[PDB]
Amino acid sequence: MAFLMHLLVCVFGMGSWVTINGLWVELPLLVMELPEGWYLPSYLTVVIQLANIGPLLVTLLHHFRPSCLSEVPIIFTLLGVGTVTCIIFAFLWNMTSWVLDGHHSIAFLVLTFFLALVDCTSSVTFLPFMSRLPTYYLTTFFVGEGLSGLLPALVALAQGSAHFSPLVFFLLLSIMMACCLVAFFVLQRCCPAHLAFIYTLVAFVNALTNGMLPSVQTYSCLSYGPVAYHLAATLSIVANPLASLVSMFLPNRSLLFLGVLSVLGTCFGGYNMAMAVMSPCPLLQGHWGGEVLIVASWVLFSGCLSYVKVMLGVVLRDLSRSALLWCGAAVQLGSLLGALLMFPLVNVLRLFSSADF
Ligand SMILES: Cc1cc2nc3c(=O)[nH]c(=O)nc-3n(C[C@H](O)[C@H](O)[C@H](O)CO)c2cc1C
Repeated sequence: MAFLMHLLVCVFGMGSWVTINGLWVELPLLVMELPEGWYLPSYLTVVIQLANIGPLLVTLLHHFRPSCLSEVPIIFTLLGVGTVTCIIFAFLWNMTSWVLDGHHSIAFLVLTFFLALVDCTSSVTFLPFMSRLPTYYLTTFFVGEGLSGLLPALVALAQGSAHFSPLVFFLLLSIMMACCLVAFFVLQRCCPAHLAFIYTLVAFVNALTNGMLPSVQTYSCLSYGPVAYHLAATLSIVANPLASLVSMFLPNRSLLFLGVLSVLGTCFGGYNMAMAVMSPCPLLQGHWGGEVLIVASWVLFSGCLSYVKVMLGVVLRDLSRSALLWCGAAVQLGSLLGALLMFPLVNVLRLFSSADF
């Protein structure tokens, strides 16, 4: 039974980022009933990226006293905390407290901090678990990783703003996390600059697609109405798996081609930001072609950058494994820098404008 190992490894690597993805795909309904509104992603990004205090601490504790380190209790802790945090988030998302002379969503923020801590720690505690398993089972891990975002997107596309309250969606999230919990129980029972270029490009691309452009998605997309934001978020989440699949069938390791596709994706990202900086009325506002243009632009941006990410990953993996470690390091540093750079632009100076429907 080598292939049952592959199915388990897929469904186990799937849950590595499924809670944050479910949250961000349900977000087109969580806004508009909370006090924050269009500012919420701007915090939700900096919070998720400050939650990188997790992997730093796990590495510190691995370096200080590796003897006490035990991996399976760590991962069971992570998965159980994920499940309970989802069951709680089902009930405590819309609760609002009166603090600091104003309404604020403290429960939402701290529970997002906990979910982001769990998923950020999974990133660094899930790879050295596959080092002891067979090497022939290492790839279907990546299939599960890629498809981490497909099923919440499909539940949302059946939901469709509603059809059923976010409570049932979050309970489904809890059930999926419970299934990942069950599955994990069985696994243990010339010039030097040529490399620096790839690290810098991964940092840049992840800063663009994790911290910067997600931080202003409301101003960019929601101006065309609710359905524009609905489809844009859901299909931008579906478009990363299929980008990975097309990468797996038709791969290219040449640096120039991946760089040029990066430039094309960055031009699409500039078009994504240019409409945000022009709310409440961007070009072709309240027009048929406008919504399809913005949805297609988000889909193409996300796809052409996810493909580049996966192919840089294949290059790095065929070089060595310290490559993958530093890949994770650069991904996290770039995401952090992007969120920190876009925070004082959006929030203090208030360059971006809101709208009424
Ligand atoms: C707001 C947000 C931030 C994310 N940040 C990261 C991240 O820092 N690192 C990561 O690997 N995936 C991140 N992801 C998820 C990533 O786009 C997708 O789940 C990939 O499947 C990750 O392997 C993030 C997703 C969202 C919605």
